[PDB]
Amino acid sequence: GIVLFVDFDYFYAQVEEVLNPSLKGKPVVVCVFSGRFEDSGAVATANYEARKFGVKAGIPIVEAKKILPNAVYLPMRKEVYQQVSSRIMNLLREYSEKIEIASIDEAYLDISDKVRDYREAYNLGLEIKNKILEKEKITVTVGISKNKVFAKIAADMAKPNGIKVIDDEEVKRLIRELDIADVPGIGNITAEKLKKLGINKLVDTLSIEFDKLKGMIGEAKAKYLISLARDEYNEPIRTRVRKSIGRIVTMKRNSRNLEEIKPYLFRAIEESYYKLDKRIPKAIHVVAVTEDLDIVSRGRTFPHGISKETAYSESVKLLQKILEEDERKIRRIGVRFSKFI
DNA sequence: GGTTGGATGGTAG
DNA sequence: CTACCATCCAACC
Ligand SMILES: [Ca+2]
Ligand SMILES: [Ca+2]
Repeated sequence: GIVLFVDFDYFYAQVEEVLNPSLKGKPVVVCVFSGRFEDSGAVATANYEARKFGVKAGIPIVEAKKILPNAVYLPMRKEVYQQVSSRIMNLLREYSEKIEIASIDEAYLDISDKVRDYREAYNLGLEIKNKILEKEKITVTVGISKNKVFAKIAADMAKPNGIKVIDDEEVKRLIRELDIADVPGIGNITAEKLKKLGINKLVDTLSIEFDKLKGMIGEAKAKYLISLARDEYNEPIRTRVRKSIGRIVTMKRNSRNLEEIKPYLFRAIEESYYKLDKRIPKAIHVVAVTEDLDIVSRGRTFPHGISKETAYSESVKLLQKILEEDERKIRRIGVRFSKFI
């Protein structure tokens, strides 16, 4: 009946500002340095000082630095970030046990058991915001509404250190006036594909045939946006189990030579097993990105869990199969584990 | 309809 | 960039 969603503001860039106060009120850019050349890699997150001028997540470093020399570029630290994140989800757990952790910086709380209306929800939302800022020193945004999507949207509306309630009549005006672009779970690839055809707002999805929408953007997205445009979305705050853990690393030059790829592949296995942590996958996949960024996978499922040395030995054979089947040089190599027990 | 195989495609931090 | 998931096109119990 009532959902409370929490989103950590510019999370990666914020931990850095808290750990290292020499940085605040300044542009701060968290990067992934691929490993190849100088500036090799992409922006992973950026504070709002860096974002006003187009330095945002996804873009390359050599484009961020030409759009802003100036700023503070920082190697990513997912361990450090994950530490803080685990602690914050633990606080949130005490306000309600029904919690959907959707990612390192997002969570959904169903509070239809703890409050009576939205007014009691807003009070609780400020309270959670205040405890987090006191214990961790992190500003967060809270969205409140009737289903998950509208709680997230409300947070998207309030973003930098904000709180927002989207009640019932506001939900209805949003269906007619909200762009498809601003819908959680709908990226710029889908938005602009629909944009071409005049599908601009959420209500427009109810003006088009289902197979026409399906044949354009696929199954889930078609039913998803249709539910929402009618107001028939209210799926439960379900727990999230990771389906797969894998690592990919970039070589310093393209190679079709078995013995030269091996060191990188083995370095992926080590870090991947690190991440599994007491989990035991029944299945494994090797991923190679070739010369012209083309993706090739071979994997294998087992009637038992895979030991660390079995992976070494099996991953070598899956890399062989790729090399006999594809005559192109490989540029990045990695492994994926799934079908846990 | 279920498992398992492999392919680009998409969303997000 | 990296991480993780989805979509689809396939064989076959
Ligand atoms: Ca987020
Ligand atoms: Ca299928």
